[PDB]
Amino acid sequence: SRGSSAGFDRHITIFSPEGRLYQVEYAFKAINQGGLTSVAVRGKDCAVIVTQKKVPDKLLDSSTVTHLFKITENIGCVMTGMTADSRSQVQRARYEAANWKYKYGYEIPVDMLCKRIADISQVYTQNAEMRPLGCCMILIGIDEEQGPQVYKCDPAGYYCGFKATAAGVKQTESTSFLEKKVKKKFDWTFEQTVETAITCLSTVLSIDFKPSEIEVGVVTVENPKFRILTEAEIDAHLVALAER
Amino acid sequence: GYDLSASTFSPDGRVFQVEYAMKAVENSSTAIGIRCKDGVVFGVEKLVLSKLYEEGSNKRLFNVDRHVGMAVAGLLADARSLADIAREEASNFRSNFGYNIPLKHLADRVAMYVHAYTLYSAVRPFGCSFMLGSYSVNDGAQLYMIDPSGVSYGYWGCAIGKARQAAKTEIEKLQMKEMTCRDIVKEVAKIIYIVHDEVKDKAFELELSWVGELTNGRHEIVPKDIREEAEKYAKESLK
Amino acid sequence: TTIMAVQFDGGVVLGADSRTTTGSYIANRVTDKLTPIHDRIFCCRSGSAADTQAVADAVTYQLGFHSIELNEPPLVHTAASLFKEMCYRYREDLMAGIIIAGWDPQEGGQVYSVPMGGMMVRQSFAIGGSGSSYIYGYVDATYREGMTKEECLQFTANALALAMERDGSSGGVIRLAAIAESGVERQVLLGDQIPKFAVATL
Amino acid sequence: RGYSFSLTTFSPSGKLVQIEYALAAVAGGAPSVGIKAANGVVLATEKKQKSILYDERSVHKVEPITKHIGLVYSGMGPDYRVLVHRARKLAQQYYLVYQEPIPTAQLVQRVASVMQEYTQSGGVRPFGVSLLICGWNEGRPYLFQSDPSGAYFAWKATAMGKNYVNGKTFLEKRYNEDLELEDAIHTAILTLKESFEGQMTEDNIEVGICNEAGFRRLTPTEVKDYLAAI
Amino acid sequence: SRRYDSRTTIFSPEGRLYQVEYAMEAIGHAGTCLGILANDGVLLAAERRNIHKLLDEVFFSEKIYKLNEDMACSVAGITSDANVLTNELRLIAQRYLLQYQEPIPCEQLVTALCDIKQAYTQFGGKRPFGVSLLYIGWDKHYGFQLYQSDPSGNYGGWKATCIGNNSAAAVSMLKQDYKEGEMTLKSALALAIKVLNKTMDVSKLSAEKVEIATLTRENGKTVIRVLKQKEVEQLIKKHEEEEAKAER
Amino acid sequence: SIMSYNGGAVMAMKGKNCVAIAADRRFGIQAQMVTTDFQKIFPMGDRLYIGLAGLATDVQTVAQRLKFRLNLYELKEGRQIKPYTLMSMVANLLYEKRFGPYYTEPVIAGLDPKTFKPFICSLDLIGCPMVTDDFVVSGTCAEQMYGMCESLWEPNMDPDHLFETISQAMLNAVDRDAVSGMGVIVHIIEKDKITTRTLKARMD
Amino acid sequence: NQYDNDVTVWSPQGRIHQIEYAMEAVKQGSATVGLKSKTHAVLVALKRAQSELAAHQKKILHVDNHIGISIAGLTADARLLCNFMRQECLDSRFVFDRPLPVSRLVSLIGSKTQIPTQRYGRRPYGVGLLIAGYDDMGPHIFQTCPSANYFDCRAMSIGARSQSARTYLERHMSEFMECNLNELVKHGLRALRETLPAEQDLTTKNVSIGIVGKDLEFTIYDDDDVSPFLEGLE
Amino acid sequence: TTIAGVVYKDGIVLGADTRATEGMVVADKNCSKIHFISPNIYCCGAGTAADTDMTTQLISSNLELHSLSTGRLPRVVTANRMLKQMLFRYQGYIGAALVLGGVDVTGPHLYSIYPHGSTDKLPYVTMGSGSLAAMAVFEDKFRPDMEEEEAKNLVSEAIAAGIFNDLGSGSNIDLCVISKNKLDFLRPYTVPNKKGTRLGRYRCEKGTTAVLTEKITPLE
Ligand SMILES: [Cl-]
Ligand SMILES: [Cl-]
Ligand SMILES: [Cl-]
Ligand SMILES: [Cl-]
Ligand SMILES: [Cl-]
Ligand SMILES: [Cl-]
Ligand SMILES: [Cl-]
Ligand SMILES: [Cl-]
Ligand SMILES: [Cl-]
Ligand SMILES: [Cl-]
Ligand SMILES: [Cl-]
Ligand SMILES: [Cl-]
Ligand SMILES: [Cl-]
Ligand SMILES: [Cl-]
Ligand SMILES: [Cl-]
Ligand SMILES: [Cl-]
Ligand SMILES: [Cl-]
Ligand SMILES: [Cl-]
Ligand SMILES: [Cl-]
Ligand SMILES: [Cl-]
Ligand SMILES: [Cl-]
Ligand SMILES: [K+]
Ligand SMILES: [K+]
Ligand SMILES: [Mg+2]
Ligand SMILES: [Mg+2]
Ligand SMILES: [Mg+2]
Repeated sequence: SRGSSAGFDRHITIFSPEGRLYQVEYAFKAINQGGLTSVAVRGKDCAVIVTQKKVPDKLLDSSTVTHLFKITENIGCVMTGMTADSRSQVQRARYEAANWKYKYGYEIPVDMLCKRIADISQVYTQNAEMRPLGCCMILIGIDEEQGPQVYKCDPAGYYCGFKATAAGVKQTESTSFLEKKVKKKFDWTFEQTVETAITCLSTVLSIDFKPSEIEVGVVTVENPKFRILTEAEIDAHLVALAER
Repeated sequence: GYDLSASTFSPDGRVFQVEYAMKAVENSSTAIGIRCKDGVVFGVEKLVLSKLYEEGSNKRLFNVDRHVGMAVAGLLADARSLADIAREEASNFRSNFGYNIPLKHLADRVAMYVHAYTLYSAVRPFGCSFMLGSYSVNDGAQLYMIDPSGVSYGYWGCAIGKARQAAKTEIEKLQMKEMTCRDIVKEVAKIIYIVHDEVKDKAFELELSWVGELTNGRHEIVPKDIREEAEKYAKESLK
Repeated sequence: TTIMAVQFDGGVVLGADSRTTTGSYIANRVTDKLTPIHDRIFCCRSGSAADTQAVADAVTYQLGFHSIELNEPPLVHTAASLFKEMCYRYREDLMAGIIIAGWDPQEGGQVYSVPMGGMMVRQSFAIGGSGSSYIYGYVDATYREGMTKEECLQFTANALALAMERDGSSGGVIRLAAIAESGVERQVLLGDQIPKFAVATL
Repeated sequence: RGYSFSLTTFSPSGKLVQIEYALAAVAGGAPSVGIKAANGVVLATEKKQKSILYDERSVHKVEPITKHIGLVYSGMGPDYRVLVHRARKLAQQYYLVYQEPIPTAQLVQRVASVMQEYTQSGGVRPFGVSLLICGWNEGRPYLFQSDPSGAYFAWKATAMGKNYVNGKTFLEKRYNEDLELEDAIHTAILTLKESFEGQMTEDNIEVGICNEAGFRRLTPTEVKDYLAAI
Repeated sequence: SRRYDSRTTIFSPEGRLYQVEYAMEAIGHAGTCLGILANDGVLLAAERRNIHKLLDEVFFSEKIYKLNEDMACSVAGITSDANVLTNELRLIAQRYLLQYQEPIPCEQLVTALCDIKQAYTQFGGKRPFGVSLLYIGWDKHYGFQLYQSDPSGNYGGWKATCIGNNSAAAVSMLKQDYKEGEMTLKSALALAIKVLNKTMDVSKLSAEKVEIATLTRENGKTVIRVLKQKEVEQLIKKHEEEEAKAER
Repeated sequence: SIMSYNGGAVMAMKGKNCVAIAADRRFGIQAQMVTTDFQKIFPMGDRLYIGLAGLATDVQTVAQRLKFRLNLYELKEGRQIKPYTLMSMVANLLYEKRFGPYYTEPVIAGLDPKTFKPFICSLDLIGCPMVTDDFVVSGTCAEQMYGMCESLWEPNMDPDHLFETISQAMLNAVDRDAVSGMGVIVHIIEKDKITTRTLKARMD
Repeated sequence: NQYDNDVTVWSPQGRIHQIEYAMEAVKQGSATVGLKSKTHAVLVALKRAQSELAAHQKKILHVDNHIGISIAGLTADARLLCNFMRQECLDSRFVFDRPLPVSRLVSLIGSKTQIPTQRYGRRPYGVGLLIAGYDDMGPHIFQTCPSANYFDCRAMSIGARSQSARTYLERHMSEFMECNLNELVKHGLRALRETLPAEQDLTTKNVSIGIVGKDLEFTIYDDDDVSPFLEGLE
Repeated sequence: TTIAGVVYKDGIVLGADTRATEGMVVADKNCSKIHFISPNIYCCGAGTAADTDMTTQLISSNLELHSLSTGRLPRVVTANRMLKQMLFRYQGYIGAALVLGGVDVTGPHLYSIYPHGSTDKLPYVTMGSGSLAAMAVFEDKFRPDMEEEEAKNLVSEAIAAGIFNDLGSGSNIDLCVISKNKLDFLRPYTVPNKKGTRLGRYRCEKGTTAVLTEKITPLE
């Protein structure tokens, strides 16, 4: 023990002598290969997802570079990590939701959709012949009783609902920033939710964004349909922040 | 070693088999696509490895639907197989939904197929990158590129293969948003001649195709007379 | 059953009676036969209620999924094509006569018939169900190219009322829907709101 | 296709080391405790709950299988969710045939059998969890553990996860046969406090109880109340 | 995938099957389990490993399993594996009964299970079951019977035997005390206790630490009973009284 | 009718702390009697019996396949099956053949193995259960049986009165049915014993 | 090395050693030549004889009235592929009542032979073909490889010492289009003859010829039937 | 069989008779036709008895798995979809004709479900051989937004109509009342039919039945 290894325990998902799954651990490192960080925050009225948008190449059609995805009309997501893996997972999520509605006659709850994707990821941690997906999914939606929801699932098949969370390169620093900010807040709950998200991202990256360098997605209690902010909309938040 | 299977991550979170497949594309000669005002133009530096081969042998430009061209780099047998997958996907879409597959959806579907070959010891990743181009009045000009990992993005201009960077830097000089397909073909040819290493690889054929307002949204080979004029312009421009 | 739809400049009007029968028992007198398949695409159902409900649910699933993937509203033509594929493929195990109508940004208001057997044809206006027999002459004589929305609504309500008077297997209330870029407007004509045409006494 | 060979095999010395190594994942898991009182059963577990950012109510470690049976675990959470789902499905399969709720022991046997499969069947590793399963049937409480090999054991009281050896000796010197359920809840929470670290709140432990009326999680407010004494 | 396949079902260079051997090492470390045949019956006696103070005691035994009306078994080795095999034994015995409308003869049930064990050593690429079993029974062809099987799919009939911890020592003591054709259930019981007393040398023998089942015939019916703790202490008492006689 | 190819009749009846189950003894093929000692009532526990009328081959198959399942259950579970649970097991066995059923319609009679409470039920051929507090009947003379039971049965009968009632209900019912009879067997089930009798009965 | 045993394992240079190794099976086969004019497509093959008393291995195979092949590499793989081609041709005549166009058949070969290069536990085909055909687009010579790539050729040679045959063919290929049939087969023979050790010669025992064209279904010439073509190598 | 349901101001009232027949004989005088689906959802069944029992049990079990998973009270639409999709698949060979009622987060809902898989969502419905008698009562007397006791009166009247006018129906009236706050499973609600009493006695004394053979087997 302390980093020990036997047999094929670094190549396939079998247990190491401490009871670790190295291949799963390595899938978490794959999430950072992309170089990106995402933040998600929930208040009483809305839930928001913010991620970096990096378009290094001028020759890209930047309208096709996104990590924000509509899963259903009412469920949005931000993907962090290996892009093709992410897209696959988005497709599976879309399929699971559509299937749920066909079978059960009501929209899949965000928590259930997150659980389902996490359960599918679990299988890759126990069966030897395929790798985990090197990506992480953050879901937002409005639940009719519990309000705005933020859920995250990961390549180990863990999942959880959150007040706020993050993913990718600056996840730890985002988590620190968000913790420090909720403790301050009465009944431990975020109120300025889009500002917290952008501010968190800007602090941990040290950037001060242009409106073309982030993407923002939202769901609200008054407007549950998932919506992607335009550049001008995002600019209005950037300018409102810059002015105090 | 951590680089033998697409179902094994390295300790840093890489999938080396996918990276190795990318190296096969990167050893290949260069293909480019450019989207412009009224369509998309493709060009390939098609190395001729024997004089015994016919003109046109080992095409790297394919029709995958009547409105969709495909331009490839990498292992050619893998690319052709992907062209068959693309064809089947476009065909099935028409049968099921009753209209021509939108470019983006076709790109996303074939990309997921490519992606499926990056998860498993049972199969290997495709050793090819490919561009898809189309044009319609409703959707305009669209150019997508898909790599061995299964990532898919849209482009104004794109290049794949061994002189990729040199090609991109030449493509960046064009104001392609304001140019027509007829103007762009010449510039495609020009750029293939620029990035071609006449010392290291001796003989090539220029392959050109396009889809745009001028072909009524059909992907077609550039006519012979227009290709020859574009070559002559590229060659004289090299001077 | 009697079902109908009519195209106008900018949208469509759909209608149906509300009678469901087992033999000559009325098992539902206020049936809703106009079922939403997407935001601006409806189908009018006739034939087996089990069949048309199962088929409509399935198409709703397929179209919704397709629509999310494309990130665009779906084509009316696509909805009709999905009905057709399923109605044709399973023509030996289904009794379904469908009209698909709606609006999309590309082609505007559109009406498609998918009658039993699973052919598909676009029409200016369409009728179906058992009661349609009794209104071919009426719709043939009354239809005019270029009717407004309000005229399409009246023409529909009249046609359906006439069918309903004569067809034992049609009746109850008239359900109407108009579909356009702005949305879907539904209403019910009941009792004295149904158009009335005297019995011809001596 | 799927790998068709076993990933767990005998070592020369007769050990199934993948199952041992699964047990090491269990031992490193968060602590869980179960105590069988005279009139009921309590299951209690520590939440490995970092951050105030977690919504503690969003996922549960103490879970209902049926009206009369519930579970907790130590080890790998996602593996546990698999077994919770199968246990539920097993219970319903039984109910459809027999029209009687599955006896706790029968439910344990069928779940344990699934865990055994994953020690032999092709291309899979064992589950990295041990389960504590409580129930009430034939007018009487039951507490069982099921381990990654598929072995199961009936306990009066036990502990699993981090620091379980100590937890077990803490319960030896504290459990009595004639103990009531409410006292048992108190002693279960004290057993967690032996290895806690961090100050206990009603949000970072989870408690389930089982008696004649059925299985249920205690609510945050009920847990808060038991915590005042501790 | 050829790289990861540990090849459980192949020969080694001396014509050995390593897994089978290794599984046999697992068994040799498990709880001692003996079987003794008498004129009026057959018995099983086993070391309990479920002995911690906080255990609950909910079934009628730990390692003795009823197979059908006329047969029981005990096991030494991987418990979960034993649960699979004993479930399969019960199935086989009901399949027979369904088909022929008479109880499966003892040797036929053993052989059917042993054929499953054998398959696992020859094809399918899986680890064998890490279980040895002792089977006790009555049938109308050979009366009272005792069988032993191991992970090779091999089995044999015995008048007395032992599997599990200290087997070799237990068999020696059996070889010496067992009276072929002259044992009763009462003297087999005494002998079982004598043997466990020597072979549980970690440490001083107690009723909480052993399980004994008897198989007898009463009025044309097989009776299979697990002795209560009162009876087990009495036999332990009697053996300890007996060793007081041992010198004078 | 498939159900009358063999003829036959079974019934069960509840008394105070006891139950009774009875059957005719004929095995015949349409008009032809083949034997007069054909078993239709089978033990499923010390205090739990199942009676099957209908097609003789399915009477035997169901009894046998049921025993298979029950024996496995009892070995796996601690214990003797409860009457209500036996019913459910049988229902599930019959409904598996929903679209090609066994042609048999059983009655069950017993006492709960722990409480000794009386239980009786019957099922149709696809496994629909019916529990009653008085009697159940199944076979080619069900009308006749109903008429006798409705008229004679009373609540809370002692074992002797239960035996006379079920005996008179069977004998008189089968004597109006060409394809049932050739003897009657009756089991009375009590906490501490089973009493098995064959009745003096018409043999035509 | 760790990279050369599985067709599914890319090397760090972007190569697949199992496919390269399969191509060595063709390089070690006996040489064959294929060439075309405006009107005919010809195959010429050297047959290797095991002993001095063995017949000489068949190199040239009939596929359909309009298509024949020459092979180099594993003979069993050659037959498997040849049987696939035959069946594809029969299918097309059954369905459409017309010959399968040659370029389409070669496409089908590429697609069929690519599949095992991408699946674990499968292997490439260890054979290369020269394909002579005649259809509405005139005569063809195609070449197929274990890599599943294929080529449309003015002329070609594969097999042992085929470099020499390729050189000869480049030297004279501007003459081929206008050649009458005798001339064209003579060219095929002269090219093939360059592959031989200097002692040795083309004989009726070692040469096999296949010809198809506008007037002529795919026909194989062996033994005494090659003599007309061998005399007047003047 | 006569089964029915109504939507009232605060909930659902379901109703059923208690006769089962085999041919034109009464097999059960007291069978239970109002089947549990979930704590907030019940379903009356008519048609082939084993099919109604088995269908409702299966869906109830799948719904319990669903609700265990979601942690939420199930929806009536979900039971409706699951029933109708299964019945459709079987093409009418599962002869279950159902009245499904409950109260969920969206309030009260009532559906009729036919063997071939069609469903109708309506404020009152009837099914079974007695369904026209019960429907006549509803058409004549139903009002929207009845109070609990009025709704229970109307449903029992409607079941009574089937009991007395349909040879397939009889014996008792069972009701189930479901609201946001309450589940009242009223079995029996009314017992409008009773066996007349017996005028003569046939208490046949020991020895009346002649016995050929006897075996007593003592038990533990
Ligand atoms: Cl849907
Ligand atoms: Cl805030
Ligand atoms: Cl590239
Ligand atoms: Cl309908
Ligand atoms: Cl029609
Ligand atoms: Cl129609
Ligand atoms: Cl109709
Ligand atoms: Cl009506
Ligand atoms: Cl395998
Ligand atoms: Cl679950
Ligand atoms: Cl349950
Ligand atoms: Cl709970
Ligand atoms: Cl048995
Ligand atoms: Cl037996
Ligand atoms: Cl069976
Ligand atoms: Cl060769
Ligand atoms: Cl060979
Ligand atoms: Cl090649
Ligand atoms: Cl070569
Ligand atoms: Cl629905
Ligand atoms: Cl009915
Ligand atoms: K894996
Ligand atoms: K009418
Ligand atoms: Mg008779
Ligand atoms: Mg007679
Ligand atoms: Mg049908």
